[PDB]
Amino acid sequence: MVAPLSVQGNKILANGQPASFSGMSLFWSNTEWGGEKYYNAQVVSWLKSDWNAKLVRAAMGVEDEGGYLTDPANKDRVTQVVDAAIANDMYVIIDWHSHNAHQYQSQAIAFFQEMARKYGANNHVIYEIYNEPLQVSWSNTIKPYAQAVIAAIRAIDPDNLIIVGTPTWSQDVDVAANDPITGYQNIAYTLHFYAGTHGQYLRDKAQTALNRGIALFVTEWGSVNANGDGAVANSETNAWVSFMKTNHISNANWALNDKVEGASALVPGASANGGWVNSQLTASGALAKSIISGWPSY
Repeated sequence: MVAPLSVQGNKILANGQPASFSGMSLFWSNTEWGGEKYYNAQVVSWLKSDWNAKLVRAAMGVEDEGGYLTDPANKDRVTQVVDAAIANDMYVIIDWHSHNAHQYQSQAIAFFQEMARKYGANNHVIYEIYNEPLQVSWSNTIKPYAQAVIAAIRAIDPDNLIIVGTPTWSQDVDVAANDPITGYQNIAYTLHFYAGTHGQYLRDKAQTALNRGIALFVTEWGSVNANGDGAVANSETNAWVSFMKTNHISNANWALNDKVEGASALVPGASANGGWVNSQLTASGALAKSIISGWPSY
């Protein structure tokens, strides 16, 4: 049984102590976007057995073409991954993979209510309600949306973590920390980085947020450039890894996918059902597996 997770100040706790978990993000769930083939039980069990992953993220597209708003089959793919995470005793992040979620509050509420009713009794579930807000106000745009969605989840699932996206593609955790979400337990805040583009400047905003007493979760990170492509930046990735290990920050690498781009963990044609030998991982994938499998035990 995975531990129920909670927040106290800047820490996510398991069994009364800071704990952190490392794994992979799936790519966009969207129909015809390629990554959908990896949303299955075999992939989830392989990530556990071969990568020693403790976490998987289901990245459910929303207003993007082929996403949940126009194609509900996206949610069936999410369900497959959630069921498989629970069966494999892995945490699972249910991600509303939107850039504009404040426009779709009632849809988000209805979706997270269903997810909470069905899955809320499990320790495994982590709700991520707003992937990557753009250059929009924390106080006036994101936080009202978050308050409403959190109220709806908490009425059903009083405990399990809810992770809230932050301004500028989930960079401005320092801004969120000056106006945190109150009145509900076990709320944390999203930080996203790509080590080819982001370094100490972004680490400093993260440190500021931590010092101001909010907890961070890296629901998405890449070893490559911020556009999802380019060379693996080994040195800067190791810097980010140390930062996350020091501060007990959970992390999901982008992405378990076979598209030709730097962020893909897999070569094109890597099997939809797992079993990948090392020579079928990309430089990004091999580094991701190394970080995940070497993540602290707790």
